[PDB]
Amino acid sequence: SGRGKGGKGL
Amino acid sequence: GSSGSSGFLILLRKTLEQLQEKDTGNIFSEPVPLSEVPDYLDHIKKPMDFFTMKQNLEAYRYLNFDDFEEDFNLIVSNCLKYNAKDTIFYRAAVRLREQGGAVLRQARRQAEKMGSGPSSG
Repeated sequence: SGRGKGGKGL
Repeated sequence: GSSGSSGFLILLRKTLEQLQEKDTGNIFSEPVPLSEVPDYLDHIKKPMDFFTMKQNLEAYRYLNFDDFEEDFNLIVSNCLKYNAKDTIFYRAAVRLREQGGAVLRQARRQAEKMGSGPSSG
């Protein structure tokens, strides 16, 4: 989950 | 509001209004909403936007075209530093980097023609 605009990857 | 106390300063007013026609999503036209990104200031060292560009220009902060060009590059880069490689917002910053990259070239030459010095390269 997550697609930019929240500081999260990997 | 009012400004443009020199012929160089008047270029920047009309040029900033040309960069505003390179953002058709209004993604950079306004500041990033911290109410949905509270960590923006912990990841971005120098945050900027088109309203801050305008306010700095109306406050006589830009006396050379280099700074007016470099703060536009900063706004582009601050998107690329806080996004994923597949979003609308990422590609909207790539669009500014190309399309408004020409706007800064065509508008710099209106200062260089009266700043004098050497030519060619």
